[PDB]
Amino acid sequence: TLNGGITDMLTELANFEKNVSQAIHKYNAYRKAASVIAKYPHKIKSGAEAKKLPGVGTKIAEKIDEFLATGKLRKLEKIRQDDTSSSINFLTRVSGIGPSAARKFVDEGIKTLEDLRKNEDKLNHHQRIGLKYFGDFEKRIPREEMLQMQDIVLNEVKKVDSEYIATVCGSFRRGAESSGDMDVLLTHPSFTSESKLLHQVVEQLQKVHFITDTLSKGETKFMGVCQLPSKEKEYPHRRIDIRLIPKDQYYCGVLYFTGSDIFNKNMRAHALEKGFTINEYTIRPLGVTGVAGEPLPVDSEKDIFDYIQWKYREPKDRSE
DNA sequence: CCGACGCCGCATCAGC
DNA sequence: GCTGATGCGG
DNA sequence: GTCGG
Ligand code: NA
Repeated sequence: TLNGGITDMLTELANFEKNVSQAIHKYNAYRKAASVIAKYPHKIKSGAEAKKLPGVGTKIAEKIDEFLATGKLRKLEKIRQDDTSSSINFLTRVSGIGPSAARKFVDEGIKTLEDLRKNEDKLNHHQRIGLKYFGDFEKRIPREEMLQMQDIVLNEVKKVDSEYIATVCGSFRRGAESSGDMDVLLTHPSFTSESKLLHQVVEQLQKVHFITDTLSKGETKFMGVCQLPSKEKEYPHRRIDIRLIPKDQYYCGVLYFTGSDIFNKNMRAHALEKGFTINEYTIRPLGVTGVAGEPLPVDSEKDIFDYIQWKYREPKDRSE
């Protein structure tokens, strides 16, 4: 892209803030700067030019000046070569190893996947699965495979109980040509906010050998691993989440987990101006002093659009 | 100057 | 044994 | 690190 040197620099800085410095708000600051620069339709000539963008401040402008003048950043060159920092940063690519775990491992001399393989007893269940599928989890999922995955999920859900409703959300629902994982939202008329269901669906997908491993599982959220059946070479293992949501909150949930994140904030902003508060679960009216009323009945995504006097937006048009 | 920056389900640890 | 905190993912 | 009350 037009400013890929800069945006790669900022993303690498973001990762070290999150994984080594444990400074999550600086991680997000660098990511926001990388995003606003990525959308800038000109090749940046100076830090001052970039500082005019929201999310780029004095320090990032200085780094851009150093990068444009010299082609590198001294601080990033240094931490790249740092054995301890580079190893901590790397180990967080294992699902289940966060900044805390990565630091503890490197402190005791465990720095590579091979060290992890030699030290299984030090890994919890999630981390063992993350190590097992390290390469597969970093591959993207082509839309054609997402469609084949959706076929299986919708068929098996309906087989368990034809009154379930299931919706694959995420960027797939907005029409993306590839995905990072699969996000399934599930509800059933017997399950309301006022009124088992998840277990039966997980069990059925395990019985037909679609779900292969479980990272976590409770009464309303499943996180695990699945794999399309092989004809041929085998398909990569993929991350799949399944969320059970009360029926009266289902379409707020589908809206939220379809996104995009940008579209979500724009819709929430607009709802506020019309006197409503929308979150993942509900839409509620706000009184004249800002007191939220009871959740309003929502029986489709369009009900939410109708409340705030927006024309219905198709998922494919929810990029912003 | 200084606090916000999203929040929650699940696994697991720290502590009683 | 239970309760609450933390880590983690997203 | 950046923004803004
Ligand atoms: Na700044």
